[PDB]
Amino acid sequence: GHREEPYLTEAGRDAFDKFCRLHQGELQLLAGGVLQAPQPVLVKECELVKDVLNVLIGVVSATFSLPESISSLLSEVAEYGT
Amino acid sequence: LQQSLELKRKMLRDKQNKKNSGQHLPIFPAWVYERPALIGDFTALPIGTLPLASQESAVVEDLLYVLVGVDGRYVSAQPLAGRQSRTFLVDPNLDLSIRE
Repeated sequence: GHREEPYLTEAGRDAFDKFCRLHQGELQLLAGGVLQAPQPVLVKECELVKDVLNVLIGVVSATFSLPESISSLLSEVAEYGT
Repeated sequence: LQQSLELKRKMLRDKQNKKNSGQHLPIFPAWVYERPALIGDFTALPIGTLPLASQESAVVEDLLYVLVGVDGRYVSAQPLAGRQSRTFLVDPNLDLSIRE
């Protein structure tokens, strides 16, 4: 064997990162280079959730003082605590 | 603790002159007033560079000392020892999640 070589539809934690990096770079070219969002993920999942848990206390955190589509996800979950 | 020694004596003289049915009112000794050792509120490192799951234990132990007036380890008791209150200073390099 060698395998039937898994598609982009199947594999989703390494090809997912590859696609995320690629569409991020494509959008940055389509604007020109004045957008600039590195890292398809980062910091982690749990760290950002604990950050948002501290946002609901109504005080400072590590990303506020109180893909790249994470900010659209992050705004409604921070605006609960604001 | 030192500044109060004046006000006490002027107030005592006011009541000593007034008393005509007696003389000689008593006082408590000077070390009741002067010493910051009879009250509850009388080497180090930056706490921020420590790992997080040791920082929580260290800061909690320090704070429990701090509440009862005893000076901390990574919380320094700022200088006073006159009137009422006192202030304490935790390090501003402590991790944000703990610090808030």
